Amino acid sequence: ARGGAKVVIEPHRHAGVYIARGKEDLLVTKNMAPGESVYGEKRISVEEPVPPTKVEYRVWNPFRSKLAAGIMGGLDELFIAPGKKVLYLGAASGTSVSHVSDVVGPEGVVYAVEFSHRPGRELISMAKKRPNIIPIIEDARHPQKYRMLIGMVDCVFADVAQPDQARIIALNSHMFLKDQGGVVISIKANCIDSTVDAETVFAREVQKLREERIKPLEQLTLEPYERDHCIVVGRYMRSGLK
Amino acid sequence: KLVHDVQKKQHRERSQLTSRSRYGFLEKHKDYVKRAQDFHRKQSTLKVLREKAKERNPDEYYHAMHSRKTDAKGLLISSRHGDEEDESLSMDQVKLLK
Amino acid sequence: VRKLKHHEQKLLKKVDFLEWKQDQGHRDTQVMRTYHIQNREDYHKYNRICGDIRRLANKLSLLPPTDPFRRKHEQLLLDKLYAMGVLTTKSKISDLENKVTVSAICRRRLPVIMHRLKMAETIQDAVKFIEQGHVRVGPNLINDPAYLVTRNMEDYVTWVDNSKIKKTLLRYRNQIDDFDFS
Amino acid sequence: DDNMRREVQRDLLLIKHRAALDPKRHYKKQRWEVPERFAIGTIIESTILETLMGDEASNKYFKRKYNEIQEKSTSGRKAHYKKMKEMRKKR
Amino acid sequence: IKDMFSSAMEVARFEGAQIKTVSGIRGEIKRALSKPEGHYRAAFEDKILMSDIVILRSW
Amino acid sequence: SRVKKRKKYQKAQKKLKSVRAVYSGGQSGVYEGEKTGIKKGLTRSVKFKN
Amino acid sequence: GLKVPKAVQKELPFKSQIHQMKPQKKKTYMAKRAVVLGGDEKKARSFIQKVLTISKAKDSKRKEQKASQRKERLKKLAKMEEEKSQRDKEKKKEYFAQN
Amino acid sequence: TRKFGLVKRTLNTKKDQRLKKNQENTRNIPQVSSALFFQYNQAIKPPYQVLIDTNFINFSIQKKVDIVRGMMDCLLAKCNPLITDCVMAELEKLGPKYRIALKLARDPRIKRLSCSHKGTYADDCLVHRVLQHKCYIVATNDAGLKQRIRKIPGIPLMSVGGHAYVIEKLPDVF
Ligand SMILES: [Zn+2]
Repeated sequence: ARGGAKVVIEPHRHAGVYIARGKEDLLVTKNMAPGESVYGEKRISVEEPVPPTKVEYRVWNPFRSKLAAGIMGGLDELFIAPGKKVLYLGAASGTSVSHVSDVVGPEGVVYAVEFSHRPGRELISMAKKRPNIIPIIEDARHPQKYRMLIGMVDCVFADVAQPDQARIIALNSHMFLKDQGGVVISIKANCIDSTVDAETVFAREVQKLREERIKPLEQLTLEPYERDHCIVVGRYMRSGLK
Repeated sequence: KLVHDVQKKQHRERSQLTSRSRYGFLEKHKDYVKRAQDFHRKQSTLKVLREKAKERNPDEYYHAMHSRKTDAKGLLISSRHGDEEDESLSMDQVKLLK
Repeated sequence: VRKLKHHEQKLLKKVDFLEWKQDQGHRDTQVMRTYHIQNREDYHKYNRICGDIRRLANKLSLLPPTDPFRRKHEQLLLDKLYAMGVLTTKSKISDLENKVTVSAICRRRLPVIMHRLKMAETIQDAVKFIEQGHVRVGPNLINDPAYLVTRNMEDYVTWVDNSKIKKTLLRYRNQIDDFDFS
Repeated sequence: DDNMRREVQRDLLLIKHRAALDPKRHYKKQRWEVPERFAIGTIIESTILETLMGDEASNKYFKRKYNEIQEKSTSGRKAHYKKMKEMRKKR
Repeated sequence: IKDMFSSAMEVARFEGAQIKTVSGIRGEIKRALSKPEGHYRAAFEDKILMSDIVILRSW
Repeated sequence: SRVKKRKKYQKAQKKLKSVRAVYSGGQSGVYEGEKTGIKKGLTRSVKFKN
Repeated sequence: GLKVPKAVQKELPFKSQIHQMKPQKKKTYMAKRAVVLGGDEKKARSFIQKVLTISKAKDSKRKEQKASQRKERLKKLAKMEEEKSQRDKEKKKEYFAQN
Repeated sequence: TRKFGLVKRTLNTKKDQRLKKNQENTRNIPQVSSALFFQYNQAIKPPYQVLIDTNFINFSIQKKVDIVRGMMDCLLAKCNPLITDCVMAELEKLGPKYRIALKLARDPRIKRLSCSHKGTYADDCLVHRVLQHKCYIVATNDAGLKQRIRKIPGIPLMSVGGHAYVIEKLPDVF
């Protein structure tokens, strides 16, 4: 865990994700724009053969990103992929969306969506080194406003902490999401309902998703990293939900 | 169940006569039972192995009777280097290796 | 043909080109492979005999049990069907209908016996040595692969003398003797 | 490739058996077969075999823990066989 | 087995006796060995060691 | 008895770290990843059966 | 180890002849040729043989630890099997006492 | 130079792919819930959300208790009882001589929550809504369902007996 030690990189079971099997293990995705770490996390470099070109790998901090623990807790099918489009919601900064850009690679795009201007201003300046990120600074509750800017995305990601979280995904899953392409909700128990319990909200937000024709495949809890969350990988059936 | 802690006390084991210390380590019962198992684990894999001598059927032909050879005493020889490729260096290989 | 669809399926619930009830599970092929027998009609040339055992077993079961004909007559027959060696044991009288199978009579074949006596390595390779002419029964060498061998005659199969395959065996034990011209 | 193998082969063999490198770590139980594709690299902000033996605390640990297994594997075998034949013969 | 019985006549008062050892194997003592005065042949059930100490129970 | 209640719960809180991976603290250090290691094939995730 | 008598070892069938490599005495050219890197590599070849000794024995002790608790667990398991055996006999009297 | 041991080429059955029967040719360990203790289930606090069988309704009528008013007597706290969509599909399927139960099932204080199944069978609709969350509190009186849930840790089962209802795996009985 220092700047000296040399680490073996190995491809994860999920595509586009890489494991840094050292004396301890690390979660790692290949930096599309080398030479810069976007929030100061410690990054790995290798060389690949003309002299060998430099390929830089960036660590994927679990405690920063709610997506990050679900990989490192173990999901069967993460619908984000190195070719697929992916819609992102609530990317305050490049804490996690710069990671999701690097795992979809230079082919696929990622649509960063967040309402606030000052975190959105930082999201602009990062989006001009990563060509995949096209950032949208409209509110996520009103998807008809940015309807011109996004077309047929393959998996949405949901990091909103607004308590109307099921309705803010249904209006983004019906209108933008390509059918049969998954939905990765990230439910936070405190920000939806503080009165009722942690587990009730998980049983309430799944049943709200099943009203919107999303059959949720699996549910992870991501407990050792973050306290009291869930990420629920859905699939947008729309047709044969049974 | 219904037994004191003194009734389950201990019974230690005694040692070799110190006059007889030349023939070291008196064997108790549980050191004989390691000896008579692994003699019967030798005869039972030897009486079997002698049973195959009685029934050799000396018309048997397996096709690997060309790579194996046999010493003149009668038991076969297998090479130290083992592989098919580490046999013996050719003169062109020695001319390079020197 | 096509891996026909679900609505194609229900109209064609019964059609199949490869597997028929007439064809009877392809049992005849399935045991032709396990014993490697040359011509196809060889199976049903045995399975006519192996059926004819059971038809004599059946009518000899329809005689009353305390009949000194019937008690004499199948024990007369199990003497022969054990000497020929198609059936493993002589004790059971109902081996004669249950254990008399073609795969029982098709493993007193010569190449199976050369694989049982560990002569050749596999069972195809024994057919390869019979057809080339390396094996013999007593005086005369045998050349049909499909030679039935009596359990009594099962003693006498050897490699044919001065052969190039009985010469190689004796070189492995370093025990050739060319006064025999082995 | 089959070049640069030795500083790589020592490194991967020190990761397949990484449970033994420090008696306080105790990783998860996994097998770690050598993968088909990999790329050894360093951490930007001395290979791990060269890194580890430069330590003194680990290098004093293995010399103790190797002599302490090899005090056990020797114990019955043939030095103990010759000593028992020695004391019968000596007097 | 040596130095359990003093004379070759003393063994003959005791032959057929169910001798046992420390190791737990049984046996019997059969004939008084002659040419030394004390010893005797005894058939056990398995190969006795040299390191082993035979004991004959008595009352 | 108030010690055996204490030394049971303090003993039965070690087991809770071994059955599941209970939350602890947060991340107060500097380091990012995991010490014990990653597995590729675990998938410790409750799958919604039909 | 067991040492087969050679008169048994000679008339064995070909499938089972025991492979016993004789030791080599006349020094091979290759064993007079090959280079052994000394000095720094010796400190990094002693060490790998010193790590793999530890990880083989740490496995074969913990693997023995399971089969020690395997033996204890099946004794506890068969005791639960015996109670479900005898009490299942008692129900099928108290059932058929009605019948 | 023709090969030896030639045989008529014929159809493999154990190996060929054109046959119908031969056409056919990541572990998963579900985490025990972050709510759950050893058996205590430290998350469930009032109000509760309770699933209901067909059988719990039928023996509720014979024992003269309200659902909502009668559950609060056993449970002592507020509860929101909710019949799933599979269970209502059973109550209709029971037919004419159970229709007074079907009236009492559709009551606007009795909630309904849908499910995504291909079936009517609610005995296994219900356990599957229980393993995946463990916030619910099953109200059954089926014999086989009780045995199906008493093996599940930390799920308060609830049955009807005599006068009022009874709970089993609640630690907070009173
Ligand atoms: Zn249902």
